Amino acid sequence: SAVKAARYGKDNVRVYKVHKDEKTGVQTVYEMTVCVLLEGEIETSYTKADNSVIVATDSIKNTIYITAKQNPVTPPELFGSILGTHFIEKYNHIHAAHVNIVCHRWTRMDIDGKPHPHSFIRDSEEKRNVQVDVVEGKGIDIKSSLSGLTVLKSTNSQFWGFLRDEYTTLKETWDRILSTDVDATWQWKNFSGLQEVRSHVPKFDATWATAREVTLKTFAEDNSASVQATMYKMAEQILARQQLIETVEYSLPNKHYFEIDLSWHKGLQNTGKNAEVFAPQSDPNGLIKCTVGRS
Amino acid sequence: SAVKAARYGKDNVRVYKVHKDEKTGVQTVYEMTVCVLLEGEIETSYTKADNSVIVATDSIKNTIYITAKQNPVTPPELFGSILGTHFIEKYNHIHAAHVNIVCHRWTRMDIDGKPHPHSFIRDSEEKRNVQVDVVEGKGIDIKSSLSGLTVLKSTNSQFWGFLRDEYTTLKETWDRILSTDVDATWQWKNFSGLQEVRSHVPKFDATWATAREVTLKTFAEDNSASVQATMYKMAEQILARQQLIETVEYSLPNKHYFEIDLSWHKGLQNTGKNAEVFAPQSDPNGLIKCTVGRS
Amino acid sequence: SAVKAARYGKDNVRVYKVHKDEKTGVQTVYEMTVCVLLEGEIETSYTKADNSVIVATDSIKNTIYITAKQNPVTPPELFGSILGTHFIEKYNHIHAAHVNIVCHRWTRMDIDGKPHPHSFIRDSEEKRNVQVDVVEGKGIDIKSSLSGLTVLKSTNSQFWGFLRDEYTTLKETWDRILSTDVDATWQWKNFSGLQEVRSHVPKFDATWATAREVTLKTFAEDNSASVQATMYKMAEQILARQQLIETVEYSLPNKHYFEIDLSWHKGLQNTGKNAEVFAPQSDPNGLIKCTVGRS
Amino acid sequence: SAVKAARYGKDNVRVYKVHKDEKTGVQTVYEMTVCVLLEGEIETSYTKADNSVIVATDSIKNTIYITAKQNPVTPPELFGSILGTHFIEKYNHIHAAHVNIVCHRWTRMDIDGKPHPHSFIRDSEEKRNVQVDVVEGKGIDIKSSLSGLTVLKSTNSQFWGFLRDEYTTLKETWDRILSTDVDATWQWKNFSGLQEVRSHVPKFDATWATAREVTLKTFAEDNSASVQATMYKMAEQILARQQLIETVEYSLPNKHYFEIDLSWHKGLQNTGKNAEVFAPQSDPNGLIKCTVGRS
Ligand SMILES: O=c1[nH]c(=O)c2nn[nH]c2[nH]1
Ligand SMILES: O=c1[nH]c(=O)c2nn[nH]c2[nH]1
Ligand SMILES: O=c1[nH]c(=O)c2nn[nH]c2[nH]1
Ligand SMILES: O=c1[nH]c(=O)c2nn[nH]c2[nH]1
Ligand code: NA
Ligand code: NA
Ligand code: NA
Ligand code: NA
Repeated sequence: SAVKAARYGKDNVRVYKVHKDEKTGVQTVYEMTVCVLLEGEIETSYTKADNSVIVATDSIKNTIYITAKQNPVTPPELFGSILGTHFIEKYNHIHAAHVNIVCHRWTRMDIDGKPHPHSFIRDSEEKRNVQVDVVEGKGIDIKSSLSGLTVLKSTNSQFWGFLRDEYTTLKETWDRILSTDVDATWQWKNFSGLQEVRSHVPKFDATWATAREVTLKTFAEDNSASVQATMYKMAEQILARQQLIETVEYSLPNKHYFEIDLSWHKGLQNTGKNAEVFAPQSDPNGLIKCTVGRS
Repeated sequence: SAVKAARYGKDNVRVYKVHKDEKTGVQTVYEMTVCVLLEGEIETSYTKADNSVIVATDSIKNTIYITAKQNPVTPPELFGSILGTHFIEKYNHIHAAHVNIVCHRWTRMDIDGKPHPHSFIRDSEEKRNVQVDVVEGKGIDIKSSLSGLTVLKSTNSQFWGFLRDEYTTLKETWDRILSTDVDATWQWKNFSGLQEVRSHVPKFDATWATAREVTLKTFAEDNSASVQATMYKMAEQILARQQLIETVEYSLPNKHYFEIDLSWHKGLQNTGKNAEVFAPQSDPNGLIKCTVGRS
Repeated sequence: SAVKAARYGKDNVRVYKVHKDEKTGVQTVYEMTVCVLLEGEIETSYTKADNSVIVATDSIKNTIYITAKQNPVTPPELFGSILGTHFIEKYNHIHAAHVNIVCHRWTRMDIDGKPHPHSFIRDSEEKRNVQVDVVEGKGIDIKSSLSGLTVLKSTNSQFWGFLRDEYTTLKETWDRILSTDVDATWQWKNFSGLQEVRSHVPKFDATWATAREVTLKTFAEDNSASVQATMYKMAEQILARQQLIETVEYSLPNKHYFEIDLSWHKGLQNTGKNAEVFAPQSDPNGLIKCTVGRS
Repeated sequence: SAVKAARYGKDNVRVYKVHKDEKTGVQTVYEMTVCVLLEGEIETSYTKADNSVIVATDSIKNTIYITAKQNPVTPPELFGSILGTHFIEKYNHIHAAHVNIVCHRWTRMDIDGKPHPHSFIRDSEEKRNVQVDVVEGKGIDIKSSLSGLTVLKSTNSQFWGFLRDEYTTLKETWDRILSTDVDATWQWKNFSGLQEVRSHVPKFDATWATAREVTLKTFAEDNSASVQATMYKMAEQILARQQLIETVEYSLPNKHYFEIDLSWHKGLQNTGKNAEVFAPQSDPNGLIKCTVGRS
């Protein structure tokens, strides 16, 4: 037998950092969960019980805290690139670092219509994520994403003209509820190293904001022919607005809300144009994915 | 042996309702999860296999949908009271109904600075809940609550002057992070029946909004001596602003963020006044509760 | 305003303990999650910011570890009683301690048909729990429970003869699937203090085992007329077998498995006697509860 | 812009099937959660709102139930292959089907030392899974796995001789607790189609059982030098026992249990050889992975 692939590291490292503006008194908080996995010439730890090649996962944890202490933690694309680069430069036998970061929302509170200097609210479980792969000699590959954005529209969604055969019971519809949890990922062109990532720093926050805005606007405004058609329109616009993105991927559950026929009860009318009360379905769910790239 | 207490019903009934303004075209959605448990002269279903006394839990489910079709679902205090009253009036042998409702947030989207007619976002997992107990001959008892409101302040929290003995290792502090998930419940004076609940309908939304606002403002502005002291100030203000509330209960986890001593690494200073990077602790957590009533 | 009720303490304290038999080399592990909440003359911490009355929740955490170090942790009824008694005896102004313990399964592995000295498996998420309330001058009240025991029988369950009215659509049935997650609690007669709890130590494990066995046997063997009727038979037997129990409470979800009519597809027969494939329903669910005591 | 990749289908389809032996009266239940995603010439549904190419996800759901009605559902490797093959044969424009199945445990109850004909228990959340990719013209690729197997050993684990530098604080140890949740996947050689999968049917259950047994025995018996070294021994043995497996992958969290120094309290000794009470850590956790193949 032989080791074909191996990676190891520390997962679920929770980190909080505060920045204190000494002039204005304003404080800003960041909280993240970080995973770092390393690859390299480490096969002998598996095959010969040779621990000399192992950077202990506990040391990886320490490194994450030290790196957060000494560097900015935002945008997460930059922090992940610094962290990944550290490992491949520091350790001769480590040749790739894989860094995943999940950013948790801490939104500044408005009290009496003014922004509070040091109090925050978690407004929603929506996350901003990054995956950074730093590979010695092959640069830095960054995938950025948003996830956990849950939306619903109560009309202006249709689904008709699909294939009908002996397996089909679904009725065509010209008016339905559409609800989904949005997972959207944009993949950056490969960067040659940390200098290049630093040169593009302002684009990271701006592109996240654009991706979010395009998603929300398109969802709200599209008279949707299907999840497939609407998601394609989103990806198209993101690619048009940021030339440094190579691909955009969307993965969307279709969370069903079923009509409830109440006509058995005193002829109560609750279907089609008369539908007011629906039963949200926890499962099953449609799952629709697409990756869109440049011509 | 004897049946000392018994209740039964349907849990986790998900309900969505849409309202369509025909004039303006604006649509408004409500989504809830409902539980209804009944009590009454039902002992023989347990002791003698006498199903004749059982209103099937499936029928309870149907009733919830029918009641939602025929009545407003907001404020949830009113809907729960209508639903509970139904069971005790319809069935001679049922003498109490216990209705729990969890309201899920669907917040209207703003697209280009204007409110969208039919698109919504789940902004946070914060819930608005009610527990309504309708007891034949004893009226309607309503407890209203908010839960899942997660906040953090990065300074202006202290904790010193606590009991120190041979079990104590905790250092006194004059500056710490305070973070919690807020669960707050206000209990209404008993209502004589549905007419009285209807007469107070405008107070329900207003008091929820007041409870939320008082919680957020007090948390943000109090130079907190302890969780205990800050939560008491919240409850005091709510009771002052709504005379129809008898008690306010808060249950608050104290979610710890620990300093990380990095001095072992090149004398790096990250504690006390120099603390910038902290480790959020998933467990254990403080749990602090208080019920405040009138003198 | 006045403090009507208050309690505070530490939740989610995870504890592991190992016992090493020096003779045989056999090791036995216990893992628990513990919550301790205290009550007493602590109102001024809420109303006057007087921290002098507060035993810090961090000290409560330390106490749990120290108590585990110096005492047996099994049966959990004994450990909880020792822990609760500690607080009311040590601190003059603390008059009640509320201890909840959840015991996690670590079952000794059998390797090649022999019990391994030091390797364990988590066989199921079933828990054994205790709630111990130690109240100064009123003794020790103990509720013991099992929870998270999930069972299914594929036949020998019926449900017919229930009330039918204009809200009813459910068909009567003489053969259905019955599946539930069992939560069963037995409440001990009040104990005068720790000496009395110690005198009954062997009864705690034995009664847990009896409760489990009675639950499983009755579920498997009863030709069930309803969840109500079957659960009553369980509680009756437990009370008969242990005179020191005052009440038994069961809380049982009815997890529905629905027939799927496939007759629309080539006349495929999959209902009634021909039912083979079913759709488990995640929600809603029946919820049936009963508390049974002595005549 | 262009569609670079696309797949869509139905996730979280819960299925139960019962088999009734008419002779013996014995019933056997299977419960699974199924996901089917399709690929093919479906780009126009995204780019041109052309729904004519879409097999509705609701029809995919129907197909899963119909296929379960007409075929055995065990071993899951066979069921997944039948289900995937169906889609590529039935629909000319669909060229790949991706089927994921999670099998849930329903273990026959023993009542009074005999196997019950129709009552079952969920003994643990351990799952048996399959991923089947059926690609037109390229055969059937099957990955089988077990997951959610949680184990702990209280001694006979060591970790010393790892790299030490200015980032290292971890002490070497010759005796520690080792606990993990096992995720193990074995990948079968490519099969040419359903006939070939059918010819190997007996190997699927046998290899699952072997993988499980090897995992448990090796974990219990290895005087472990590291997670890396122990997991390699497991994978080596599985590959040796089943020639039709090409690779074995393990992904193992290292769930830490920390010593608690209690010496601050009356010189209490609870570290090194005197360690009895430990604090399980919910996070962070080590994560160690390896893929082992043939020389
Ligand atoms: O078994 C281990 N492997 C590792 O890589 C490691 N790192 N810290 N502790 C560890 N234990
Ligand atoms: O066992 C049951 N008890 C009930 O109360 C009920 N209601 N619907 N189905 C049911 N099954
Ligand atoms: O606000 C606090 N209240 C408490 O009771 C406590 N105990 N430890 N830390 C604490 N912080
Ligand atoms: O938008 C949709 N896309 C689909 O592929 C589908 N299938 N059923 N319903 C559907 N809705
Ligand atoms: Na390197
Ligand atoms: Na009545
Ligand atoms: Na006392
Ligand atoms: Na095909």
